[PDB]
Parts: sequence; structure tokens; C-alpha cells
Amino acid sequence: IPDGYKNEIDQLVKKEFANITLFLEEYRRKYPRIDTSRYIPNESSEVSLLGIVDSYLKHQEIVLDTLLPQTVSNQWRINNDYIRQTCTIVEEMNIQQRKQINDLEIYRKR
Amino acid sequence: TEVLLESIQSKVESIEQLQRKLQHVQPLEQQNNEMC
Repeated sequence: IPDGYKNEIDQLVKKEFANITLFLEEYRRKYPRIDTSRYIPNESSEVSLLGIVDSYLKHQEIVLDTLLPQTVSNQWRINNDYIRQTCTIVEEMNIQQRKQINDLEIYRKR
Repeated sequence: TEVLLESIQSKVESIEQLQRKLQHVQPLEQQNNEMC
């Protein structure tokens, strides 16, 4: 009985039981360390010149040189093909485990 | 600051054009993200 004998035996087993890094782990408490929230805002009228040039121009020039297209979609789709080779390998192992698992149960059945 | 206002305008308009054209591979991203 998948509802009586298991419940019965469980009670009999129950009755016999009645008889018988520092920085990382601390951050886990649930707060990430704040980063530099400075570069994005700034102010023309406001304080500090370096922020204008020591924050925005050079990074924007590096951005415009970095922000690209020369290769475009070819570099992306080349990596997409690699992901498909990686995926099929896992499912082949899913099969190999599936066959040997059923094979062991098959021997028990006899 | 005005020089940068020129750059922010010229560079960001090019970045917005580059970004919208690229679209984060948004179809290739979904292709890549749904696979992974």
C-alpha cells in the first residue's frame, strides 16, 4: 500500500527513534559594497573639473573606439555556434546515464 | 564642459546609432541566452 503499510512501518521506525572569506561571508548578510556613483552625473556649474575630463571625455573617446561593429554580428554568431557544440555534449551524457540506469534496473527485475 | 557637450552629443548620437543598429544582437542575444 502506497498509503497504509508505509504509514504503518514509518510509525514503527519512529518508535525506535523515540527510544534512541571574511569580507565575502560578511557581505552575504545581504549588502553589496557601493561603487563609484560619480562619473554619470557631474555638473557644469558644480565643483570639480577633473570629473569633466578626469571622468567623461577620455572614457567617451575610449567608448566610441570600443563601441563597435567592424566585425559586427560575425563575432557573435561564431560564439553562438560554439554554444551548440557545448549543449549537445551534455544531452549525449544524459542518454548514456539513462541507458546504464535502466540497464541496472533491468538486471534487478529478473 | 561645452567641448564635452559637443562630444556627448556627437559621440552619444553615434553610440545610440551603433547600439540600435547592433541591438545587443537582441535576436542573437535571445538565441544565445535561450541556449545558455
